Amino acid sequence: MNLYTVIFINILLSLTLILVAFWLPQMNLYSEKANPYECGFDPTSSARLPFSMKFFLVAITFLLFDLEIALLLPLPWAIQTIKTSTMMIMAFILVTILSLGLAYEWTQKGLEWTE
Amino acid sequence: MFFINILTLLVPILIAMAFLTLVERKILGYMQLRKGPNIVGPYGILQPFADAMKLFMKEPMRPLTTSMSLFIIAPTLSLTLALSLWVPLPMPHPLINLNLGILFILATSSLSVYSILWSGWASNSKYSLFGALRAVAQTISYEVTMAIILLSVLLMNGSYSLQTLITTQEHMWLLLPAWPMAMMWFISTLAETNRAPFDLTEGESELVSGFNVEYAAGPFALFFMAEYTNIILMNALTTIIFLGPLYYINLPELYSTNFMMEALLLSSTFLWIRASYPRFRYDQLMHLLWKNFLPLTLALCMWHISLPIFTAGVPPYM
Amino acid sequence: PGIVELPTLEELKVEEVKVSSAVLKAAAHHYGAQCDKTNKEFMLCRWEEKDPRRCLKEGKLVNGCALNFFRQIKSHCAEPFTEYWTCLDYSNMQLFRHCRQQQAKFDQCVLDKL
Amino acid sequence: MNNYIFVLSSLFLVGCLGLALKPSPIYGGLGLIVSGFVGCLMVLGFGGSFLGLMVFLIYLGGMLVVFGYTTAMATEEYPETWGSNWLILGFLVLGVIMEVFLICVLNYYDEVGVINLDGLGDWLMYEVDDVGVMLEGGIGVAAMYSCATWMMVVAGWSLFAGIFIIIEITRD
Amino acid sequence: MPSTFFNLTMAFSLSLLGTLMFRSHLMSTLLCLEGMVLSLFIMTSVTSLNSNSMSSMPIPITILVFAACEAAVGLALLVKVSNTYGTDYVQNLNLLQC
Amino acid sequence: PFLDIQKKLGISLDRHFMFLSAEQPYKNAARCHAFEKEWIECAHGIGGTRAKKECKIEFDDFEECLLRYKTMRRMHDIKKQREKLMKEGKYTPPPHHSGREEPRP
Amino acid sequence: MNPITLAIIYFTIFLGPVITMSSTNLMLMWVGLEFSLLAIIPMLINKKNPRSTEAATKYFVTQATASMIILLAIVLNYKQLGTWMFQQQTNGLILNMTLMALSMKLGLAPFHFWLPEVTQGIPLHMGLILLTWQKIAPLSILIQIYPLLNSTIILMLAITSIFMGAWGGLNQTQMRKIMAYSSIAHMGWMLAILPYNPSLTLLNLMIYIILTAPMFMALMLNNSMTINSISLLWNKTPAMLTMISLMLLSLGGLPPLTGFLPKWIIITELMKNNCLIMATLMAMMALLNLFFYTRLIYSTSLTMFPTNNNSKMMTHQTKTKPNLMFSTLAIMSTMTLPLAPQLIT
Amino acid sequence: MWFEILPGLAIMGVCLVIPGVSTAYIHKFTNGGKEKRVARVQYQWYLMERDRRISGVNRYYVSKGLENID
Amino acid sequence: AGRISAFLKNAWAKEPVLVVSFSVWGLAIIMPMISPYTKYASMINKATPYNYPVPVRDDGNMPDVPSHPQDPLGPSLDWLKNL
Amino acid sequence: RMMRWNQERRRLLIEDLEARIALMPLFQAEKDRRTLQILRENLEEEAIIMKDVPNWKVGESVFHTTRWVPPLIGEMYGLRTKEEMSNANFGFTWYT
Ligand SMILES: CCCCCCCCCCCCCCCCCC(=O)OC[C@H](COP(=O)([O-])OCC[N+](C)(C)C)OC(=O)CCCCCCCCCCCCCCCCC
Ligand SMILES: CCCCCCCCCCCCCCCCCC(=O)OC[C@H](COP(=O)(O)OCCN)OC(=O)CCCCCCCCCCCCCCCCC
Repeated sequence: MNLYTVIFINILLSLTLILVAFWLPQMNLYSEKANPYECGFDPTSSARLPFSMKFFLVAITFLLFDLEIALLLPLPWAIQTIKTSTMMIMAFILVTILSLGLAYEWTQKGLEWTE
Repeated sequence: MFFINILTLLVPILIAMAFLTLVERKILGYMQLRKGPNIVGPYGILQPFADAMKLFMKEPMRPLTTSMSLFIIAPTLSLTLALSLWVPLPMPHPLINLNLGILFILATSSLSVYSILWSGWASNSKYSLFGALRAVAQTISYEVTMAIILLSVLLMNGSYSLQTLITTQEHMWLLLPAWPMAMMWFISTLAETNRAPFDLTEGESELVSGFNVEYAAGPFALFFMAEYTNIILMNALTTIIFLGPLYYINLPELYSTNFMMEALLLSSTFLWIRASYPRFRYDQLMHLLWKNFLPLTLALCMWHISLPIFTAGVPPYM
Repeated sequence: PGIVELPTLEELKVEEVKVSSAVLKAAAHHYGAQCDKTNKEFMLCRWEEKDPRRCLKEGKLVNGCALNFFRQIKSHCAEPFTEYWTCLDYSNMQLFRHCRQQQAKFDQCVLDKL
Repeated sequence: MNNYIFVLSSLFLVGCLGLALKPSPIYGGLGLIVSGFVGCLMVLGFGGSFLGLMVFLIYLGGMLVVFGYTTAMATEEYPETWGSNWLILGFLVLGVIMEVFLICVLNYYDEVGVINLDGLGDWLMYEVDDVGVMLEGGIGVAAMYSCATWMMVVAGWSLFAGIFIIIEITRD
Repeated sequence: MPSTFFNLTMAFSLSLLGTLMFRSHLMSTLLCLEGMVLSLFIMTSVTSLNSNSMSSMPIPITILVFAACEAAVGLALLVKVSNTYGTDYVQNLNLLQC
Repeated sequence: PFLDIQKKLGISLDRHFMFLSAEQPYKNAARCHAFEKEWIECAHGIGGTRAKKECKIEFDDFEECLLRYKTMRRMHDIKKQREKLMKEGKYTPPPHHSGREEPRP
Repeated sequence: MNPITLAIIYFTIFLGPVITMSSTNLMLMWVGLEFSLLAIIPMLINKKNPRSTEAATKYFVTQATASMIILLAIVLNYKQLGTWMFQQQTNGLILNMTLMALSMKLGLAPFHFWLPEVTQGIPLHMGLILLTWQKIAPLSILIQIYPLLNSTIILMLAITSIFMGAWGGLNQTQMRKIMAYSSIAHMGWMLAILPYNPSLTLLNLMIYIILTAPMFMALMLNNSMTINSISLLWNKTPAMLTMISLMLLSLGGLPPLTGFLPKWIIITELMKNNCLIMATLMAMMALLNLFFYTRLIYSTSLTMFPTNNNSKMMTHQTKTKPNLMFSTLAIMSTMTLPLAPQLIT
Repeated sequence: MWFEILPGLAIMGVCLVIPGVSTAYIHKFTNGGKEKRVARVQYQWYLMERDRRISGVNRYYVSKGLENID
Repeated sequence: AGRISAFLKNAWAKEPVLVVSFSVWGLAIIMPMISPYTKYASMINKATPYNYPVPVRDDGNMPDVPSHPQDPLGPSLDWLKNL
Repeated sequence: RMMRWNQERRRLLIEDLEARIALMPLFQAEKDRRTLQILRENLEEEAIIMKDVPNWKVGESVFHTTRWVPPLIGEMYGLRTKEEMSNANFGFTWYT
């Protein structure tokens, strides 16, 4: 209840700040005021156009690695087990497999950016 | 009384953020052979209030191409997540005592990244799009490396709570057993907080202003407050995790004082680093965090899996 | 199906120990050493007969043994135990490691007496 | 404080409704982030925090990569939100109305079936160990390291083979 | 719990309906798949927490792992589709009828 | 399973967590452990058809424990009758159900 | 593909159905299905053409949707019964969703619309790997829950599978599409005999696999993707026309080929269970299947289509392509009818 | 000189020592001279609820010693 | 070999991060197999009493289990106390 | 230093768990006595409320077996106040 209360207090504080920031100062807006910024000239094309991504393979690898992190995260409770040999072997296997995948991608130039 | 506790946490953190802006100006000036603000107020101490009042009495921008809903939503989201990340820290007693404190920290940090991304996409500008994509790459690299670092450190600690970290560092800092991952955690906090050399989203020289290049006045103030509150936050988290302040049951004021001194030292180190170094290129940041930090982090994670097993120093559950 | 048979409030009436958790944790080890047989009988009956209604006599015996234990402590070792459970009650976890001088004095009292 | 879980479930249903209605993938990822946060809150209310925080972190990373991808290649000049089309907004409000109508129908006609408003907030936590240590939800996921090593190895091989698979697909 | 489980089942039904009713965006289809995944995770997690099945608590994490591998492969295929056509349009992915 | 490699080799890759009454971490019994144990003990060795025909009592008890449909119906009937009696005013709650009572440890 | 990734991908392709068949847990059967799908996608898209990209995309989204429905059925069963197996009293809705999702994974009508399109645009060896190996694990899952399934929905799926397979094979000229509609019809037969006797499902599956493998090998000899391409086979490999004709007639179910045996024993078991109308309709649509097989035989073997001038140079060159395992499978799929009591159990 | 930074540093130091010290004092004041009880497990929560029932004032922090035992 | 040592020195000079990572990986692999405290971790985790010790019914036939906790019989933790 | 301090922490945790074990029989006896009392007063209230409802057995079990079934939170707090029900449901989770 207390955490929910303080989250709501933060929400109310930030909403109050942005509300007073939008309703306190004098408004004077026209077309050139609200045109988008392109260092003084008109934009040649819209910014909603496709914008090429040179680290897409690294992003997919980040998805897989983040799930490897999710697998590795119950370790502070796993170290309390009776059969610590099995836990230690399984954790070693998991981290070694993750490292081998990273090494294979590094060898196959997947970490390098395209073009 | 709990609302009074909320006030006496939130308001001093905001004043410390504003005087962090002032102290950044002063420290950067004195490292740049100049003085920094000493006119506005006695020793410049009214300069942050002047800046805040000017920004909140300047009109905001509502561009025609801009998605208004996400443009409004992003800065208030950023400030709320900054204060939410501040809420569970123990000094030595947290306002909100959690079991999975660092998991809460990680989730709230990633949501702050989303605030940056939605600001950059909503402000329909090419420099904002550049800032958003650079934020994506940056958070990919530091997210994976920082997650493994924190996993190894808490494997040494034994639980996800932070009073447990105080009890762990009752006798000795974790800097001595875990100083390489302390260095990697410090660099990860720099990249998380978007401080130089890893800022790359408010790119002053490469871009114009990056993700907040279309933001003006009030929402820009909200973004700046969120960022500098995150600076004090991540340095406070670093000194709680690694440089354990002296904790005594009879008096917690010594812990609060030692925590304050170490957090101030780490924040001043952040300003010192911004003065000292030139900015990374954002592909070099990813190459660094994926080719140097990550293999060593995996090796040290395996080492900290092995270490309590062969030393019989498995930490307690509670 | 058939109706459930559970005892009445008169059968469930007992002299409860109106004793706080810090007090119980202060007296924990000596309560586990002195009143061990009755407590183990109650746990044996509970883990053999899964029905809690088959062990009310053993539960009342456990409460009686705890009451006798605390009455003996109050009779002989009141003040060191009082300051011991107070110093335990100060801590949020009631950690034993924070109060060791009071523990030592209470242990000395319950060693020279009783 | 009784209908809190039901309010969360309704918000999750609304977020999944928006995701089904398919706006521009930026707004789709936003709705999926909100749905993931709501599901994290639901798991938090029902029990252990670890599963909710885990799915929250996983979906934060996933929708980050999705946001990068939809700015890369799955974008258009005028991105489509829920309010840009009259048909999509009409389907949204019609789905909300249909949800309200269906929960009212299950409240009245079906009595105690799947939804009971009088019984709401009474059957959230069935049985809990009142006294007990080692009860939190992360301990089972930790027991995957010991009790289900087959589960551990199939998950690890899935990630390893997935690395090889994505390299070969994007090899070009 | 039963009202919550019914709402989660309806959320899965809506996400499956979105997956089965295509629009122009394959990325939106993949997002509907991920919504189905999220509904499955929440159902499994609340079932395990309600029944206190700590032995079955690794199952939702396994679901997340394999579903994230699915999403990763879907993103790679979307990369190939965009390299072929310039967009992720399922109307462009149609030339296998003959 | 379609192939019985686990039974031939004697290993248990997944056979030890197939139900609620299986192996549990730190001996934390799941809900309806006794009911599921009774159902499996009844159904073992007689086949699926005879298990469905003859262990219907054990299966129904296990299902009622797991889903608590009849418990919900009974509690709803009790509360509906109580609120009807409150509406016609010929019933008052006792103090211990209305918030003020004598607590016991 | 370097041998490291070849070993990883092929081992995971092998491991998927093996885990599915050996798994007691429904979740482990599901992750075996995930293994099979994820591992087989890169070899589908391995040629990196637009058709291969479209085929991989369609296959991915179809199998992902069907696997999500499977996971829904598994989670709903776990909610209802607390276990990880459809034991005896799981809900009929759950079982029907399981059947429907597994039929979409298998590729039988009316969920069959992707299978000729996915089979087109991929290389012949990947079509073989798909149409033989990818159906074993879903069939194993269906076989494990055979007494629980709904005979009405299964028979409807089977009869529409055989009808649509017969009509599609009648229309198509592309060899991969012809083999895909053949797969749809034979999967219809297997599903039809599934609730009554899964031993006959396994028998028909094995007969279909040992008939489909050498037909795909003979296509792989010259990369003949078309009726005309297989029609000029007399100039390229004249020694294979008889075995092509015999294998196509065995696929048609003509006695005394051993491919008549699965249809014969499935019809016999259906007659034992009194589904004469379904058996007769399935047999007539099998006659239609035999018609498009016979048209294929007319094109490739009994007549002689005109050849090209460069086929002289192809006859100048020598080949070592037909492997040792081709003739064994061709003979065992052609001349094994007298061993029918041994082939059945 | 370099000591002109010290006013802003001192303001930051006071604003950083206020939250922790105030939180500790508020916990002590609201729990009656004792630290706020941490219930990280169901056993500790059950102890807190038992103390709340035992106290008779619906406050767990009102501890009862040997004065309740004859 | 001399060339192996030269390659190792070149790797240590130019790419020391990978050398440190591989060395730490090897040390984490081989260290639990040679340490004498490795069994002690499993024994400590076994000795940690998360669950209640359910008493057994004494039929007079097992003499090894203690009748009282303060008895010489049973698994004492003197090794942990002196560890 | 971390090895030595973690071993000391393990000994302290074992001491705390032994204190819990020593206190557990009294807590179990009090808990089942309180649960039986709550079930008894709920049964008496059910007898008072539904005495006029036809074909209703007061205290009828929903299980064919006659062994003990531990009551749910909804069973033992259904007829009490909503604040007490919310305390029983979300009390430990929402106490931070
Ligand atoms: C919080 C605690 C304090 C933390 C430190 C705070 C103070 C210092 C701050 C300095 C300013 C940092 C500003 C940003 C700098 C960014 C650049 C950067 O750091 O790049 C990283 C650089 C990168 O170097 P690089 O990029 O120049 O190297 C070139 C690499 N290639 C060619 C591949 C591109 O260094 C590292 O990555 C090292 C990380 C730390 C390693 C620590 C290892 C310690 C020893 C381990 C054990 C060894 C023995 C093993 C056992 C043997 C047994 C026989
Ligand atoms: C501008 C819009 C912004 C939208 C996003 C808002 C983000 C908020 C800040 C980030 C939140 C990240 C996710 C946090 C989830 C909860 C984390 C957690 O671990 O909570 C558990 C904790 C107690 O659990 P535990 O630690 O186990 O303790 C038990 C014994 N003490 O505590 C609990 O169990 C309490 C459970 C509730 C905690 C979350 C409360 C959220 C309140 C709603 C916020 C949004 C409101 C809607 C929008 C308003 C209008 C904009």
